[PDB]
Amino acid sequence: PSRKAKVKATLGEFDLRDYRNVEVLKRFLSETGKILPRRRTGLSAKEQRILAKTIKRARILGLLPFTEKLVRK
Amino acid sequence: KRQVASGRAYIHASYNNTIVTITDPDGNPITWSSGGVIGYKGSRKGTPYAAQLAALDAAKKAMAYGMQSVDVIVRGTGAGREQAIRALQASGLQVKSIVDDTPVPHNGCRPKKKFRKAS
Amino acid sequence: PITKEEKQKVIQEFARFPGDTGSTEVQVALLTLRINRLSEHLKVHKKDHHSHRGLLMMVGQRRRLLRYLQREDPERYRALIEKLGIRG
Amino acid sequence: MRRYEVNIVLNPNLDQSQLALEKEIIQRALENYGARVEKVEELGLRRLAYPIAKDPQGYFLWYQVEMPEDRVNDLARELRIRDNVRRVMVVKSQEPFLANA
RNA sequence: GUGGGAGAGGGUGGUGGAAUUCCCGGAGUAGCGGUGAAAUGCGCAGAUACCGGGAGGAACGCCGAUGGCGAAGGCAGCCACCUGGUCCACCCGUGACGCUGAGGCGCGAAAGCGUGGGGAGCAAACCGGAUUAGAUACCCGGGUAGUCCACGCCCUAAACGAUGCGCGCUAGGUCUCUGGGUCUCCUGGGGGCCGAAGCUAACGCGUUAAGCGCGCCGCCUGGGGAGUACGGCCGCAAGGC
Ligand SMILES: [K+]
Ligand SMILES: [K+]
Ligand SMILES: [K+]
Ligand SMILES: [K+]
Ligand SMILES: [K+]
Ligand SMILES: [K+]
Ligand SMILES: [K+]
Ligand SMILES: [Mg+2]
Ligand SMILES: [Mg+2]
Ligand SMILES: [Mg+2]
Ligand SMILES: [Mg+2]
Ligand SMILES: [Mg+2]
Ligand SMILES: [Mg+2]
Ligand SMILES: [Mg+2]
Ligand SMILES: [Mg+2]
Ligand SMILES: [Mg+2]
Ligand SMILES: [Mg+2]
Ligand SMILES: [Mg+2]
Ligand SMILES: [Mg+2]
Ligand SMILES: [Mg+2]
Ligand SMILES: [Mg+2]
Ligand SMILES: [Mg+2]
Ligand SMILES: [Mg+2]
Ligand SMILES: [Mg+2]
Ligand SMILES: [Mg+2]
Ligand SMILES: [Mg+2]
Ligand SMILES: [Mg+2]
Ligand SMILES: [Mg+2]
Ligand SMILES: [Mg+2]
Ligand SMILES: [Mg+2]
Ligand SMILES: [Mg+2]
Ligand SMILES: [Mg+2]
Ligand SMILES: [Mg+2]
Ligand SMILES: [Mg+2]
Ligand SMILES: [Mg+2]
Ligand SMILES: [Mg+2]
Ligand SMILES: [Mg+2]
Ligand SMILES: [Mg+2]
Ligand SMILES: [Mg+2]
Ligand SMILES: [Mg+2]
Ligand SMILES: [Mg+2]
Repeated sequence: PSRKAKVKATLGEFDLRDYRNVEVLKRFLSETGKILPRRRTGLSAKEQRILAKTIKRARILGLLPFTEKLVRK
Repeated sequence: KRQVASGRAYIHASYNNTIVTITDPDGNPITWSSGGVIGYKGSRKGTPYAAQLAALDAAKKAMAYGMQSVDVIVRGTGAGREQAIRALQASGLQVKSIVDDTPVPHNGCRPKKKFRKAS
Repeated sequence: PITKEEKQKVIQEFARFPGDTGSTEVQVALLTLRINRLSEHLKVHKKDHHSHRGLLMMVGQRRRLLRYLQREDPERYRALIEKLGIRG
Repeated sequence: MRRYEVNIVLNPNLDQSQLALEKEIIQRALENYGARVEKVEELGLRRLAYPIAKDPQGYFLWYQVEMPEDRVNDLARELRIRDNVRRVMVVKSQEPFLANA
């Protein structure tokens, strides 16, 4: 499960610490606004730990969703 | 007497019962149904079949208002959720979309003892 | 916090000779800096215990160093205390 | 002195007079609290992921500054005085941490 | 000492969204809820289901781990400030300044105590409904203390790795968190698993010893009587030692 393809593998060279950048960070969330696990994000321990902080920041700023409605169930 | 013809269908499903509320696009209720609305009384309200009957009832009462197509919003996880969706699809109402809105907190309130080992 | 300039200010003050960062004088002076600042931090934040342990440890260290000094060269010890304004 | 980043989210409904008034107040606050402005990026109106004060949009200002630490929080408090200011977030600035490089 | 690193370590202030309850309005009607099945309960003074607006308390989903930090208790939304410990590199300074530690002092989950505040959800006690031969319980509906904040007490625990602290010595393999380097690898600091020698009553332990050694502290001496009696110390009490 969660094996489909590698969120990190397809993406450019980006700053993991940038909360203002949205369009890149969007790819680290599921259909719901939940933060994808390492299985998906493909990141490393430190990378993931930083991503979490960043995403949460952008959430508070209102640039990223806390929660999203699941469609076609 | 309304003549809405475009609407939303809220399916609220628990293990004890199923309630279907059909409303206008602004969310204001038109008609509603449930396991208890139909003949069922006891635990049989939680039954998938009872859910079907409820959905169908709500759909008929809706088409009485000239309703045609709805957007389904599903809240709750329990038996007869998917059956209610099914009945709605087969009800003659065109189902445009189905969405799961089921409420979850982020460790908000202490659940009662039955629901514990969680928060 | 303790800025680099303050720390050099105190180190070059107590140094036995040019370039001495390690003498008992320098160590005890530095410890006294940290202890004082930590106590100042603990006058408010009375409920911060985990730092207070730190304070106990620092005081213990300073006391052992000073005991060593007074055992070795009582003159430099008297001088150190007269300087820093230790004891009480 | 330390380097921070000030995120300001304002009300998108404002016209030029009110917006520029908010800007003036913001920069007067920044100067009065002793912050020196290094770089500023104004993104402006952008669609929020969730409604803030019932508005689907918001106006975005960003100020990279250098200011005394002891006053930082106070500055933020001041920035939050006005009604037209929806959000204020001051972040200690950090060096970029990349991936796929 | 200098230059860097990781972290739910601690304290103060600020702030975010989800959910629950309650209040107000709209729309809407005959039930909702709950169980093994039910009933009590709530609902025509309009509930449940749905939309909008408001009030409040409490806890932080995903990330989240087999992970990290702390001396222990324990620590998890985000932001800033104050602050403890620790790791690495350089090989610069001091020159045995070390270890352990009876008493002492401090910290110490939960429950509990005192004064005041707060109180959404949960909920000892209690009140009801069921179940049973009986049900003083288990299941359901209510519900006070309490749970929350401040200040001051209380000192306990399966406070557990049921494994005192420090140093040296004795094959490796593998996974992992975090440093540094001549980066496939090498070299540090942690966390796991399998295992040399060896040890163990066995189970198992095995460079994170329960192996080989040295230093210092605490403790044990068949079961019940009994953590009782007596005395003392501490505590407002409960009670603790
Ligand atoms: K530090
Ligand atoms: K009492
Ligand atoms: K014990
Ligand atoms: K490296
Ligand atoms: K066993
Ligand atoms: K006694
Ligand atoms: K007494
Ligand atoms: Mg919502
Ligand atoms: Mg039922
Ligand atoms: Mg620093
Ligand atoms: Mg890298
Ligand atoms: Mg922390
Ligand atoms: Mg807080
Ligand atoms: Mg809310
Ligand atoms: Mg109402
Ligand atoms: Mg009537
Ligand atoms: Mg209230
Ligand atoms: Mg630190
Ligand atoms: Mg040397
Ligand atoms: Mg010499
Ligand atoms: Mg000791
Ligand atoms: Mg206690
Ligand atoms: Mg307590
Ligand atoms: Mg009390
Ligand atoms: Mg009280
Ligand atoms: Mg009162
Ligand atoms: Mg209750
Ligand atoms: Mg009960
Ligand atoms: Mg009582
Ligand atoms: Mg005992
Ligand atoms: Mg244990
Ligand atoms: Mg290791
Ligand atoms: Mg063997
Ligand atoms: Mg083994
Ligand atoms: Mg004993
Ligand atoms: Mg004895
Ligand atoms: Mg005996
Ligand atoms: Mg005997
Ligand atoms: Mg005994
Ligand atoms: Mg005993
Ligand atoms: Mg005992």
